[PDB]
Amino acid sequence: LCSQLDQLLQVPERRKFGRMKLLQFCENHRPAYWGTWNKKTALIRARDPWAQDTKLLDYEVDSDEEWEEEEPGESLSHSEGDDDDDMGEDEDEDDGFFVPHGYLSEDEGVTEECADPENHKVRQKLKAKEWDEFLAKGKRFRVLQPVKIGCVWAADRDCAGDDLKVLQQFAACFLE
Amino acid sequence: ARTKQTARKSTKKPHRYRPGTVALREIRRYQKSTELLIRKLPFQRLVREIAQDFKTDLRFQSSAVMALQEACEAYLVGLFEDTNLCAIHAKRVTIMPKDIQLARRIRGE
Amino acid sequence: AVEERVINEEYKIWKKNTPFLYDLVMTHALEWPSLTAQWLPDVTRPEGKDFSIHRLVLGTHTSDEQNHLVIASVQLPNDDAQFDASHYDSEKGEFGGFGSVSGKIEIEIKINHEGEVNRARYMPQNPCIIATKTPSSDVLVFDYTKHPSKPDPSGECNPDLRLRGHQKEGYGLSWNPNLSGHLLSASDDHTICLWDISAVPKEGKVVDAKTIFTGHTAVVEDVSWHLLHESLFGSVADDQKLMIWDTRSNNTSKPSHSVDAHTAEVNCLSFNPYSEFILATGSADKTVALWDLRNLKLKLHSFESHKDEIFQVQWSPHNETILASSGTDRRLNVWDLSKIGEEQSPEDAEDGPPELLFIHGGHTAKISDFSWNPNEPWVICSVSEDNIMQVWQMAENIYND
Amino acid sequence: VLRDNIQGITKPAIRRLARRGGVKRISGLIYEETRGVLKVFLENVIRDAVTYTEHAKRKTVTAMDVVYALKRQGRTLYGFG
Amino acid sequence: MKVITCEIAWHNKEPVYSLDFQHGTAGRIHRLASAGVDTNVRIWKVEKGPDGKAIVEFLSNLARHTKAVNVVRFSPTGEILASGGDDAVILLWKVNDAQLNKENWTVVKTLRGHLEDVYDICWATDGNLMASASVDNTAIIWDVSKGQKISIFNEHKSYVQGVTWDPLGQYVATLSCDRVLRVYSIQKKRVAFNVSKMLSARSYRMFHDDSMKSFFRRLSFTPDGSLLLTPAGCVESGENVMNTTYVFSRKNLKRPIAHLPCPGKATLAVRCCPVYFELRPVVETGVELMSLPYRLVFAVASEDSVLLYDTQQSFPFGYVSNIHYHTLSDISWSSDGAFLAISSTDGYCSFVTFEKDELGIPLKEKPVLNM
Repeated sequence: LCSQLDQLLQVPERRKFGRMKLLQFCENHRPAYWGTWNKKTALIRARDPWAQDTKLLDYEVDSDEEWEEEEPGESLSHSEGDDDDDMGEDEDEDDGFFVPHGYLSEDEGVTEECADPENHKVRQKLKAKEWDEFLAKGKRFRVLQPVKIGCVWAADRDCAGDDLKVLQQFAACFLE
Repeated sequence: ARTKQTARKSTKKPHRYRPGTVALREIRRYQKSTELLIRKLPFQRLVREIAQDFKTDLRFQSSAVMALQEACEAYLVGLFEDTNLCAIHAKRVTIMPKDIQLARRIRGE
Repeated sequence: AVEERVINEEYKIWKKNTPFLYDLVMTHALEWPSLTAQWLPDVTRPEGKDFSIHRLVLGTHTSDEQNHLVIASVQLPNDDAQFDASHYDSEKGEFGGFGSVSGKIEIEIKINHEGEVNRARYMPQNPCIIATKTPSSDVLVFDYTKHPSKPDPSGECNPDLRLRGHQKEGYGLSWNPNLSGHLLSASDDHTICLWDISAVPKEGKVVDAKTIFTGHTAVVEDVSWHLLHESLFGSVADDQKLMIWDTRSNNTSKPSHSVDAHTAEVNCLSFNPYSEFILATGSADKTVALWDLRNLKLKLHSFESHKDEIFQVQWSPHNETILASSGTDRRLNVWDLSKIGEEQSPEDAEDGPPELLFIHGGHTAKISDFSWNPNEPWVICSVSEDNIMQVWQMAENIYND
Repeated sequence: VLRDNIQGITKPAIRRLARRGGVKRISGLIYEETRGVLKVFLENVIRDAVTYTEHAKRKTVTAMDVVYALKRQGRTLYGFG
Repeated sequence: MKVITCEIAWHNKEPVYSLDFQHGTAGRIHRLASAGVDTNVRIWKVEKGPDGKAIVEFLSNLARHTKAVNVVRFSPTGEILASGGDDAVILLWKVNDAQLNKENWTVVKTLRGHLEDVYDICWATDGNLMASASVDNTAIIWDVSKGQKISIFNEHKSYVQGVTWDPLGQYVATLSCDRVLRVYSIQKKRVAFNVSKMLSARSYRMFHDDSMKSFFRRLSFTPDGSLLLTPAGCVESGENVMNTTYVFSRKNLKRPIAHLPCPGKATLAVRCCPVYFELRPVVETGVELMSLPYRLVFAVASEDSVLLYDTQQSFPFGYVSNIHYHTLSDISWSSDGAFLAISSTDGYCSFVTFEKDELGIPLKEKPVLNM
């Protein structure tokens, strides 16, 4: 390489329409356009982009008729509003909109045939589940792969022991 | 070298899909966005007040309230691109309240 | 007046005819014109999204305002989103739809810069470090990770490093893809400055002139490292001279090889990202000459399609045999090596030689700078002098047939 | 005192909803209409949920009532069933 | 056994809730109906493809529903179909002898009596008596022949998500969402059995409360009728409770014979294949749930998973999971049993194709049931 270099140196089908086409102009009041184009004219070529397109389209402005804005649009496009935010302080002592307070209100208003230690255990388990959900909220999107277990039977002994122990984990528990 | 120049200051409505050939797999729409983008407390106070308006001696859950939330903005976005398609068909880009009402009737609310 | 009107009408015609000739057009108008513009190797593809994100390093040309080095993040729709049947227009008979959801261009970080950024380039291995050229003799290095995102309220810039060896401004800067910290600089001082920043201390700010070349007798227009060679680079200057230097050579004044370029001054040079024996140089004589590194005496091919001086020439990380150049014609011309020596009808030849494949004349002003997207193929951003920045991509059938 | 929260809906929140749906131009007075549509749909939802919970013979409403109201009016809830 | 996720447009992405096969015809071809909130009842034709894949095609649509439908079940004859929506009305349909409907299906009867959203419907052992479940906390009885209300059971305190008819014709089993189970006589028309709590000997409720994120609590009698199956069970082995389903025999409807714990997700629907099979050769142990001269196989719908059990085995022989993104909605058995139609709440369905004899030999003569 270097040594030799030095030595020498010294609706219709989408597939029938083609690829999706997009165009956006900052200057247009016209909204950005995206659509598939299939019109075939030999007059509009890369060699002569500006050639007339007879019987194809009018060389007339459509952005102005598309959007003659002339309105208080607040210029939502950029540079304003995204960064603005406001904080506040609240009261949550009268009607508690919370897991512990909600559970307490539910248990006080509605009483069932459940032991108080059982109610405490259930509340703790529900709070733990909510906390685990909040922690797993950071997982966000997780692509999930399908799982399928075939017809494995006790008669067969050459089947995969992994699936065997997996289904053993799903045992049927009888009661006396 | 090169001559330079001074810069100038710079200033049909139900789109139901046919029973076949529809294998759309939008996964984002499955999972909750976890992006409230609403101030929780004006929402909460408003809900509390209208609830008192309807009935009294009642309690809520934060889960129920947040559920109310995503229901809100989900309906918002639904109506919202409905209004977008209307205004595009309405040959206009600035959104009018009549557009909201027309989309609302497109659903049939 | 007349020129402005004819350019406006030409642009209107191009605007009307672009649906048939382009697949991706993304135009924005800048606050200020940029002399520099380039991609980032990093791409952002968030899960659950129908779009991709890309990043851009540009500067500003302000006559009496604090010039800011700008990173711009740009939203690009996904390839998966490139095939979707949303709706159908009975009028146009296509799966069109104006809609409102589109990719957008966003400025992320602005860094104060002393004067206009003559040229901005970054580490080929570390987008954190970027080198900028100043109208002053100084050469400044900025790092977004090592600087607040918003530009400092103080007007004075805060360079992380300043490099010494040049006596005034210039328009040539390059980095070594194979060697870390190796900078090649060009200036009106008729000197070519080589600098190494890999050995700069953590708290160091001033970098000396590691190597100064003075073989050129005219204004060294541009300097660039070789894409594959670890010690070879070329230089182009106003003396219509194509000079080759070896850093291993013990003489910084005696060039490794001296071959004239054209009858007019040359502006830049470019090598293949894949090949290592062919380089492209643009000249003021409306010609771009190909040179085989096997023999520099005879030009491999001198393409001719412009009507004026050609400024910037760049090769393709996607396609080895694809080249385009832009100059004061405001026209960007895409050139293929597979059509070299191919017979064509005169109806396809009035415009020029069949060497050309495409022309981009969407520029109100002279095309300031362009860069080819290493991740997305055929994807190019170009900037005109009228703070006009578009991101564009031609029709797919013009190269894929 | 507790009757003047109709404007509690913030301009940043409404513009952010506008941004998610994809617009670039917004009306200036549309904001109160948005708040009113919000309010009516909120009310329909919550009253129907009350109908369930009362028919649930329950005091504190659950998000399950929210779900049933959602389907009764005719929309889908994802991840909560 | 192969599992096919159905990517096709079922109800243009609206979730499915109920589905049923055609019991009348034993042919390989099958007619399938589905329930969704589009207020649209869509008939689909399914059969095994040349590759054995369960490929489906649309047949006809019903759009009279002003409101969403929840439960859809054919007659045992299958000639007449029961349709139930939120609009608090149930219509009966029969095929009649249009661009997208190959056949027209017409309302035959107009039955009301639940003035609320409807959750469940049940056919009699003959298709002439009707059972239905709704929001209204009410158990109704209808005569298909005359199409008028005959019985109302108001004993429930919460919602009722599952009703079933004794194939023998002597019992009607109903559950409340209040973790309360009731069995009703036919001649007596009263609460024959009522079980909510069980002593171990600490006593606790066996079924899940309203706190569950499940919408349906479907269950079915065994086609033999000697075994009763109840999903959404709670087993408190220790300080915690765990999901399970209970199995009941005609000997005692108070104490179930046993239960099937289901770690993780919660059961919501229980269905039994209407075909019988020979006793599979196995060691003579207590593994089998019930000792019967002929075996039967059934499917159970959990929150996400479906599990397959037979008469001889306690552990599930067929296990499927992680197929539908949302929670499950309904499960249906083909008349031949070769097609097991899986419907969830995501918006799609899925199929598991069964090869002939893969589940044993169907009985040459179907054993009679003592009425």
